[PDB]
This record gives sequence, structure tokens and C-alpha cells, in this order.
Amino acid sequence: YYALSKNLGPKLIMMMEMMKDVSTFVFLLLIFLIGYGVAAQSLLSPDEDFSSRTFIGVLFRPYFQIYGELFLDDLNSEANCLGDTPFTECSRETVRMVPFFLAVYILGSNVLLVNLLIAMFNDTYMKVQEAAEDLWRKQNYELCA
Amino acid sequence: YYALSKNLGPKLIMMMEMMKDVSTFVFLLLIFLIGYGVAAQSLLSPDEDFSSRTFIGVLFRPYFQIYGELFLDDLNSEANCLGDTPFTECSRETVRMVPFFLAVYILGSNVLLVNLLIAMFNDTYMKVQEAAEDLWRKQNYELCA
Amino acid sequence: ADWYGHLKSVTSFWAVLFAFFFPFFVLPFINFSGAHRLRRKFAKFYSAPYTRFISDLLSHFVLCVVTSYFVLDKLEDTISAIEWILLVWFVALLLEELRQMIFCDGIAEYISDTWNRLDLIMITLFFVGFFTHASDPSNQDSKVVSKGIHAFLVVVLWLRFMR
Amino acid sequence: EYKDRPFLPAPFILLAHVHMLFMRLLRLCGVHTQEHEKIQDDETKRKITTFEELNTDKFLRRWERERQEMLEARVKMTNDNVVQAMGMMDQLLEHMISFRFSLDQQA
Amino acid sequence: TTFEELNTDKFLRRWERERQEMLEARVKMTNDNVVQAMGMMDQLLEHMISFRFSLDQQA
Amino acid sequence: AKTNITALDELPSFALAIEELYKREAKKPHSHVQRLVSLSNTDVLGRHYRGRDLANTRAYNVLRMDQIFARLVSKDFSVNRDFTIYDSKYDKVPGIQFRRTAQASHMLFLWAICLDRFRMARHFWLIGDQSI
Amino acid sequence: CHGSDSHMASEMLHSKNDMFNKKNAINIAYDAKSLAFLSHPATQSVIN
Amino acid sequence: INALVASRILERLSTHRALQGPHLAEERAKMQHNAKKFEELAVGVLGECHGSDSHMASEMLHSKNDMFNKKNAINIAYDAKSLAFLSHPATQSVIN
Ligand SMILES: CC(C)CCC[C@@H](C)[C@H]1CC[C@H]2[C@@H]3CC=C4C[C@@H](O)CC[C@]4(C)[C@H]3CC[C@]12C
Ligand SMILES: CC(C)CCC[C@@H](C)[C@H]1CC[C@H]2[C@@H]3CC=C4C[C@@H](O)CC[C@]4(C)[C@H]3CC[C@]12C
Ligand SMILES: CC(C)CCC[C@@H](C)[C@H]1CC[C@H]2[C@@H]3CC=C4C[C@@H](O)CC[C@]4(C)[C@H]3CC[C@]12C
Ligand SMILES: CC(C)CCC[C@@H](C)[C@H]1CC[C@H]2[C@@H]3CC=C4C[C@@H](O)CC[C@]4(C)[C@H]3CC[C@]12C
Ligand SMILES: CC(C)CCC[C@@H](C)[C@H]1CC[C@H]2[C@@H]3CC=C4C[C@@H](O)CC[C@]4(C)[C@H]3CC[C@]12C
Repeated sequence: YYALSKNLGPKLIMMMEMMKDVSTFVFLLLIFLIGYGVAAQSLLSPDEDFSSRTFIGVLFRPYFQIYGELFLDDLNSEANCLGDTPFTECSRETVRMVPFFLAVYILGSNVLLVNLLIAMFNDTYMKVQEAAEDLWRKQNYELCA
Repeated sequence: YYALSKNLGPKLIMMMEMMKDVSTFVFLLLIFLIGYGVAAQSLLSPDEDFSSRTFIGVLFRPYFQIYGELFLDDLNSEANCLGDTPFTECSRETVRMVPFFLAVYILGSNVLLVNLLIAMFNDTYMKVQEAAEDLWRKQNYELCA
Repeated sequence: ADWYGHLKSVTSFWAVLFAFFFPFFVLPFINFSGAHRLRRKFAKFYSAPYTRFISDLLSHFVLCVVTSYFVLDKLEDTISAIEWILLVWFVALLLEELRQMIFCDGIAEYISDTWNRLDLIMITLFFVGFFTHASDPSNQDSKVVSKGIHAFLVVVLWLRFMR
Repeated sequence: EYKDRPFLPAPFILLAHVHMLFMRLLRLCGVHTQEHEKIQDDETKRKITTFEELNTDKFLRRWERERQEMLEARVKMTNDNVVQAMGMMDQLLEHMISFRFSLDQQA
Repeated sequence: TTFEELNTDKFLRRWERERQEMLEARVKMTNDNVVQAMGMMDQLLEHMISFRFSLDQQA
Repeated sequence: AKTNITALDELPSFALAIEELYKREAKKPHSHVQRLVSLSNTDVLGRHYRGRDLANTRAYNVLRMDQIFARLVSKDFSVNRDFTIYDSKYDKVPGIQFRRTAQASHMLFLWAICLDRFRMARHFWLIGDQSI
Repeated sequence: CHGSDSHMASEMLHSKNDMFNKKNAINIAYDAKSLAFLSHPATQSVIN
Repeated sequence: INALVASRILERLSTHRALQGPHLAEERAKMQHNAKKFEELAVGVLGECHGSDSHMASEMLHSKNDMFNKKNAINIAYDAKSLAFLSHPATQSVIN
């Protein structure tokens, strides 16, 4: 029922056009999310049998770290590092690579992919704004009928 | 008193023009916020009488999760999940859908709606910058008078 | 048109994928451009370049899934069966890279490409990690260092999937 | 790239490698086989040739007409026409001065 | 019906006048006019050569 | 020739004249009209049902062509013809000459659209009414 | 039409014509998929 | 001032209840056209002044005229809603 409005309706048509760019962003992020997630989960727990908890561990924290919620306190607790500095005096030296991988990952996801999505939206918006307005004007009669 | 300045004044006129895009963003987010909020609050507490606390629970955490403050530790405490992995070994299996709904929601609000607001601002800004400058020049005499 | 190997109904990802897995149940009931014909269409469909791409994707996807489980699950005190399968797979990949270097374009032409360099880095990482584990399979430290190298291996493998 | 690639996928490409090595050994040393291909008929070749020649002539005619309909070309052609018009007036003036002489000598 | 017919004729008249005021059409029309001017000069030259013959035969 | 169908026998002389223009243009080599009628897969009165001799001697009648153009516009377009007004009993009705003109013009207009002759199409479009 | 009399133009667009099974010009325009006609201000004014 | 007043009267007159009708359309159109022209004149002369002597142009814009209840050209321009005149650099220079 927002489609009847001259402000909300064309914008809804534009949102349906931008869904392909959303799909492009999802396909590019999925690559980095599963790569970093399998690597990070394996690095944190290298002596554990595979279970359903391993699979959730691969997708839970990697996905929510791209929205700014960084589980660094939780990662620090799981790495068994007892130092005051965050990843020093650990039992295994390999788990000290856990913040570096993370350091690459959020550079890939937040600084690169999100900003490219912004660029794709602006380009897509400028391209299909007039066509969306015309399509809304045909749908105005369709809704009236 | 910022309106007398040649830099701050036209920008103020542009802000008043962009308020309609702000209203468009508010109407689109309101839909996702109340849908996700009622669903998530019901999923977390399925055996509680309706009260004023239920209504605050529907609007409090859903609104503040779109600014990056994700209450995942608080959600973990409310879900009564005792596992080390975040939503495993819970009393009810339905409450394990609480992070998935959230997973959809912040995809809708932060990646889709915020970036479309950025696209709408850029388009609106390019459209009404010269008219805002002319209107500021008429208001210059108005302020002098 | 050269893609799809000159066929009508082969147009989307799903149609070619469905026809690939189910050859006898979608190919006869589809538009075609006896053992004389079914064999000819089978030789044309699996001789198509798109079909080799689909086969390479599926192959690389299994490689990613199998290598991802191998690095997530704990290593045993001897060389496991999945480790031997991955060893055979990466030798085959290494021989294919060597065959392309010696018998196709040239070494300069091969190094120019960024994906060939990534291919070389992923084979190199797997062999360093595998020999690190295989030098002392019962050593706990060797298991930890081997999984550490293989974390980089999984990152490159999923990054190469973008090709 | 995917036209010349080995037919079998990666874990099984070793079979393809041993098959190519077997064909190379049988072709270089054994010489028990060769290569077979298909050659297009002369009818279809001259059919392609006729089509290409006809469309080449058609594009040149369309290209020439399009270049003559430009604004710059029309302004240039009208300008040259006005120059030719003066030339014809110059010839006219020569014929005029000839009568002037003829009429002067006629009295 | 009368309104629609009248406005149809009015649009056709406005459309024809607008197409005649374009730059390309004006350049083309002036060009054809210069061609017609030479044609008239050709007729003039025929009349001129006729006098030349008449004046030559007059002596 | 006389036909057993009552709808076809009701048709005026000018409908047969338009039928002659369609037939004459259609008999020419590589004509798109013959392909359109053959690929349409319909019977003589235009109904989508797919003897033979009538169906071929009068294959370019006006009712069938009206049906073909109706399918070309949309799935529920159906142009209404009224050939009863061309009888001599309606001559006294005021403005009948305009109506007879308008309908006739429309049919000729559609024929000119089919052969892609824009100038004659524009001329019959301006003569008739309901321009838009 | 919209330049001359907006109301009379509105009256013409609402007129039902017998030759095309008794429906108006906008219905025909929608059936003809004429996006240019439907996006015009006069047509939009009658739809509103 | 007369060009600004003329532009305002023609623009307001073209959109009025007295000029609506099927037969009055073209003249109405003419009015709008004429309005624009007068507006152009009002800008144009002003521009010329700013090219010749900026100070003397400033002196002319500040002059109070008795025929329109003793107030200047900028006040008339604001009353005529001439956005083009007010946005001009010469007018803005006198306002500043
Ligand atoms: C891979 C490309 C992008 C760059 C390579 C940088 C990698 C190999 C570097 C950067 C940071 C490094 C880590 C930083 C510090 C330590 C602590 C040391 O006591 C053991 C090695 C360890 C854990 C390093 C391992 C190698 C490391 C992860
Ligand atoms: C402009 C940007 C790219 C600056 C680059 C920052 C890089 C060099 C920094 C940011 C965070 C850093 C990591 C933070 C913590 C640790 C754990 C420690 O035990 C070894 C070093 C290591 C792994 C650091 C390696 C270097 C690092 C990745
Ligand atoms: C709705 C569209 C977008 C996709 C559908 C996905 C939904 C139905 C899926 C995705 C994740 C799923 C949940 C993931 C894991 C579990 C744990 C299991 O022990 C009970 C079911 C439960 C809780 C699933 C319920 C169904 C679920 C919520
Ligand atoms: C590119 C983007 C879209 C990647 C998609 C990430 C999706 C598939 C991931 C991210 C977070 C994940 C959820 C995280 C936690 C849990 C709780 C667990 O008990 C069941 C599975 C469930 C509910 C996961 C389902 C899948 C999930 C929603
Ligand atoms: C080119 C890129 C992709 C490859 C990067 C090289 C990787 C595989 C190598 C380079 C340096 C290596 C590290 C060097 C030192 C140590 C300390 C040891 O006690 C545990 C292993 C650890 C932490 C190694 C892990 C693997 C390592 C990070």
C-alpha cells in the first residue's frame, strides 16, 4: 500500500532494481566469509572433532563482524591468552595469527565491499530512476483498475 | 543564525529539502523494525503475559541494532542457552532462530536501506543545489530587511 | 553461441547443471540444435566448453568442501585417508600446471597471469603443510603448525573460487 | 581457454594425462594414427563470399549517403554551388560586354 | 468529436511549421533554391546564345 | 461467388474491394501478408480453431484480417463491425454519411497499416475519426 | 487538447467507444503498452 | 523597475480566472513568453550598469522612487518575486 504514493512507490520499484547489486555483494562476501571463517575456526580450535558447533562457529562470528560488532574479548577468551596485551602469552603461537586474518577480513568486507556497494547503488540509481517513474505511472492505472 | 553565512545557509536549505528522503527511509524502516521486533520478542519469551515491558522489548533492541550496537551477549543471556558456542544447548529449539531473523534484519536495515538513503541524498543534492543557492540569495535580503 | 557448444535449450546455469547430472532424463526431451544420435549428442554436449567449465567448478567446489573439513576436523596420529585423497588431488593439479607450463604458451606467458601465480602459491602451501605433518605425525606441535599453514591454504582456495 | 582444456575434472585428470601421453607416444614413435577434420563445401563458401561482398557494397552506399546528409557537407556543397553561380555570371558578363561592343560597332 | 478533430488539425499545422523551422531543413531548402537559381541562369544563357546567333545573322 | 455463410454474405461491396487489394498484394513474390495469414493458424471467419476451397479462395476476407489484428494488439481486443448501416433504409438518419465514411476509412486504414504504407495510412487516419 | 481545454480533454479520455467493445482510450493505451502515453501529464491527471 | 513590474503583471495575469477558456489559450502562452522577455530586460540593463560603473549602479539600486510609495528597486523586485534579479551579482553586492 506504499506503492500508491508518489514518493514511496517509485522508490520501491528502484529497490527491486537494486536487488541484483545486493545479490552481487552477497556472492562476493560469501567467498571471504567462508574462507576466513573455516581458517579462523580451525586456528582457534585445532584439536577438536567436527560437529554442528564447528559449522556454527564458522558462520556465526564471521558474519556479525562485518557490522562492527567485533568479538575480540570473546576471541581473547577462546584463544587462551593470559597476557594483559590482547594476544600475548598464549599456549600456541598459531592462535596469535587470529587478529591478523581478522585484520585482513574487515578490510575486505567493510572498507572494500560495502563502499563498492555504495558506488554500485549510486550508478544503478542514476541509470534506472526515470524508467522507475514511468513504470510507477503505468502501475497507477493498474492499481486504480 | 547560521543562515547568514554563505557556506552554512544554503546547506540548511538543502537539509530541509532532504527531509522528505529522511521520511521515506523512516517509513521503509518502520516496517522491518516492527515486524522483526514483534517476531523476535515473541520468539525470546513465548510464555509471558502481555504488558508494557513487552512493547518496550519490541522497540528497544530492534531500533538500536541498526546502529551497530548488537545486543548478542544480552540476547544470549535472555535465550537461556548455556553452551560455549552462542546459540547451542538451549531449552527450546525455536529460540535458536533468534540470530537468523537478526541476520536477515541488519541485512535489510544497514546494507540495504542506509546505502539507498546515501543514493537518494546524492541524487536529491545534485537536483536541488542551484535552487537552494538562489533561495538563500532571496533570504539574504529578507534577513537584511 | 560457441559457448553452450551450439545448442538451443542450454541457456541457464540450472538447465546445463540439471542436464549434466541427469544425462538420460533431460537431453532426449530437449531441442537438438539410436546409438548414432544419443552418442553424437552426448559427445557434443560433453565436448562443449561450458560443460568443462561446469565440471571444473564442481571439481573445485568439492576440493574446497573436502579441504575445509580436513582443516576443521582434528588430525589423526597417522596420515588419514582424506589426507591421501587431497595429496593425489594436488599432485594432479601440480602436473596439470607443469603440463600447461611446458607444453602450451610459455613460462613468461604463464607467470604473466595472476591466477597461475595463485595456483602455484596454493600447491606450495599444501605441500609445506603436508610435509610438516608427515615428518612427525604423532607430534602435537607438528599438527598445530600444519593446521596453521593450511589455514592460509583454505583462504587462497576460497579466494581462487572467484575466478 | 576451456576449448583446449583436458576433458576430465581435477582429481581424475591423471587419467587424461596418461591418455595424452599414450596418444603422443603412439603418434610420435608408433605413428599408428592421425588427425581428422571436416572441410566446408565450395557452395557454402561462395554463398558466404557473395553475402559478404553484397553487404560490403551496401554498407559503403549507406556510409556515403550518411556522410552526404551531414550539416557541414551541405553547407560546403551549397557554398561551392554559389561559387559556380558567380562563375556562370562571369560568363554572362563576358557575353554582355561582347554585345555592348557589337551594338557600339552597329551604329 | 469536433474538439478532437480540430485539435488534430491544429497539432498537424504546428508540427509542420516546427519541422520547417529546423536548421537542417532551412539549409536543405536554401541549397535547392540555389540549384533552381542556376537552372534559371541556364535558361538565361540559352536566351543569350539565341541573341548572339540573331546579332551574328543581323550583320 | 455466393457463399453459404450468412456473415460473409452480409458483407458490402467495399469489403470485397479491400479483399481484392489484400489478394492482389498477397500474390506477389515474398509477400509478408501470405506468411502472416498462413502462420496465424485460423479458419476463414478468423476464429482460433485452425471446406478447404472456400478457406483458400476467400482467405483474405476482412473479418479474418480484423481477428488477426485483434490478436496482434492484445489477448482481449475485439473490433466491432456493423455492416447493417450500409443498407438503403438508413439513408434518412442524420449524419449517416459520416458514420459509413468513418467505418470504411478505418478498414482501409488497417489495410494500409498491414502493407506499411505510411502516407496512405496517415491520409485515412486523418479522414476518419477517433484519431488518438 | 491539454493546452486548449483540460476538462474537455478529460471528457474525451473518459468516453467509451463502441468499436472496441465499449471501453476508453486509456484501456486501449494500456493494452497497446504505450508507456509514453501513460506517462503524459494529461493522462495522469485523468487517472488521478 | 518597470520591466520587473511588467514581468510580474504578465506572469500573474497569464494564470488567472479571467484568462481561462478554450479560445484564450495561445494569448495566455504569449503572456508567459512576454513575461520572460521583460524579466530578461530587467536583468540585462542591470548587467550593463555593473559592467560600466559598479558604484553608480549601486547608487541607482538604492534610489527611492516616489511613484511606488518611496522605496527602491530591490524592494519592488522582491515584491515581484523576481528570483533571477535577486540572484544577480550586482544586486547581491548592494545587499551585502
Ligand atoms: C599473507 C600476506 C598477506 C602477508 C604475510 C604476513 C604473515 C605471514 C605474518 C604477519 C603477522 C605474522 C605473525 C605475527 C607474530 C607472530 C608471533 C611469533 O612468535 C610467531 C609467528 C607470528 C604468529 C607471526 C606469523 C606470521 C604472520 C601471520
Ligand atoms: C593501514 C592499515 C592496513 C594498517 C595495518 C595494520 C596491521 C599492520 C596491524 C593491525 C593489527 C595488527 C595485529 C594485532 C595483533 C597481533 C597479535 C600479536 O601477537 C602479533 C601481531 C598481530 C597479529 C598484529 C599484526 C599487525 C596488524 C595486523
Ligand atoms: C525463510 C527463508 C528466507 C529461508 C528459510 C530458512 C529457515 C526456515 C531456517 C534457516 C536456519 C534454520 C534453523 C537452523 C538450526 C536449527 C536447529 C535445529 O535443531 C532446529 C531447527 C533450527 C532452529 C532451524 C529452523 C529453520 C531455520 C530458521
Ligand atoms: C553473505 C551472507 C548473506 C552470508 C549468510 C550468512 C548466514 C547463512 C548465517 C550467518 C549467521 C548464521 C546463524 C548464526 C547462528 C545460528 C544459531 C544456530 O543454533 C543455528 C544456525 C544459526 C541460526 C545460523 C544460521 C545461518 C546464518 C544466518
Ligand atoms: C604467501 C602467503 C599466503 C603464505 C604465508 C606464509 C605462512 C604459511 C607461514 C609464514 C610464516 C609462518 C609462521 C612462522 C612461525 C611460526 C611459529 C611456530 O611456533 C608456529 C607456526 C608459525 C606461526 C608459522 C605459521 C605459518 C606461517 C605464517
